[PDB]
Amino acid sequence: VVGGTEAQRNSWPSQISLQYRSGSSWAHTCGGTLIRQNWVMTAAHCVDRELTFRVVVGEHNLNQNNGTEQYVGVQKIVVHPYWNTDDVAAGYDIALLRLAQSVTLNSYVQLGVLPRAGTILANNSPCYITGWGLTRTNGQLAQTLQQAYLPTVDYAICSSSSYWGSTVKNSMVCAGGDGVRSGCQGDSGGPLHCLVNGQYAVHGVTSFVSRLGCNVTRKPTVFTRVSAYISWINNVIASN
Ligand SMILES: [Ca+2]
Repeated sequence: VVGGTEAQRNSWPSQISLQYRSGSSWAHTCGGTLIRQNWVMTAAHCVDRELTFRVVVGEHNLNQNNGTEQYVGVQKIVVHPYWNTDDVAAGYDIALLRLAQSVTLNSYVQLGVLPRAGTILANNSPCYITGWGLTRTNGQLAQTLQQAYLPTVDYAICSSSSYWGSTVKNSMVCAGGDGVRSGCQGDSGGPLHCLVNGQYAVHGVTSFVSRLGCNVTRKPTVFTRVSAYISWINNVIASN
């Protein structure tokens, strides 16, 4: 997250870190949202590589013992069947991970609340992106979980020519674009939390930014629109 502030430890308890085994250690690669005690919602593109993955819940600082973490292997990966790795702009950047064990809920570990199916946010709705991704374009991952206030940019504006044009689909949510604050590599798969009727819900799964850089004016961060996938999500969890 570029232009973020450090999140309080208990603000976003559905945020997870998706990590892959790298030698004798584990490397953060993406965010995710805990949606059942044994299912995480993330981005399809985060799990294209043939890696060994684990999820960490109750995580705050990737580089130090927080006293709150639970580490769990990934037992099954269900990518949206329409996803195509060579075409992020087509959409469908969403995947569910069934965890090998059910995690224990507490102040640091809670299920993310999802929007009702089809819900579209009005332009300029208040949302926060969270994650441990790069804190600058071509920078380094965050140690501590970061948040950045990224108001939505509606489909009409976002798909206009000076924004993302044809690249953005109505199955996506755009947010930010101010040239200062944005997601960045390593935030993919994580939540966009938006305040609606007094309650935060996870409206986006972080998907992409500009090839030109993370924080680029009129290139808001782009997210898979969670509310486009409620039936798909329910179908997967019920069949698995
Ligand atoms: Ca930690």
